[PDB]
Amino acid sequence: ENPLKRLLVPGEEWEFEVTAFYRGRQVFQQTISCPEGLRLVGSEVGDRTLPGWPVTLPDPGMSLTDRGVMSYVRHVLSCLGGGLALWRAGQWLWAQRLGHCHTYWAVSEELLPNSGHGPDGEVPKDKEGGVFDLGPFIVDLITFTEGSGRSPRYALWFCVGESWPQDQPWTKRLVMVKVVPTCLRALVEMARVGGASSLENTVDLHISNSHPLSLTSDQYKAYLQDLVEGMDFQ
Amino acid sequence: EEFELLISNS
Repeated sequence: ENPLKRLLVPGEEWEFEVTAFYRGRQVFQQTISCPEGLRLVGSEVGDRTLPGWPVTLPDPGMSLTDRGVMSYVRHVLSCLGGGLALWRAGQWLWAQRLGHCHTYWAVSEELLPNSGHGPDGEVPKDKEGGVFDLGPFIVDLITFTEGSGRSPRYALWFCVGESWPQDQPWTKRLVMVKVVPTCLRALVEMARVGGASSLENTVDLHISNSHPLSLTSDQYKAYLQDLVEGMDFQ
Repeated sequence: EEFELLISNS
């Protein structure tokens, strides 16, 4: 069968890598696998009946050093309330704002949140909003393996409590959070090493109850095509 | 700096 289809099995858990930046400085990183997805919080803890594994963004610390902008960070964190939920259902990633901080998002490069022609949207409150569709990603990944397109983007970036930094250095923003579904990072890496030859390379999908796959470039491309045939497109 | 926070009320 097609081992890549495990990505879309109802009940399957993806691993998400969450990395937080205060003023362009990495302050936190955690990898989460949970049937409920994840929920970014500032530790106003907090309603435990809220959905999602709570991912606590750290207090900036009480140093005199940098006290000004860090007090702004602390204020934003203190207003996160219920926070920012992110979870998977089907071929989609969904987000929802459960607290008071307006949050904007984009699917971007690993290292650069904003370029990017502005944000892809604002995370909604009181209902879920789709932030990522695996379907077009796989189509673009197939194109990538054929030499005909760019590396497909999979890094979700959230700007918390401020406008999206369009045409501004992203490092000026108080609270920026990157979430990478690590299966997608692995799929892109696997595509890059595929053209090395027709020997076998290993790809670790980083999903629940899954084993590292050893595949030839042909096998991999074949599985991607089969995977995309069973996915939903409008 | 100048920070325009986008935080709603209760």
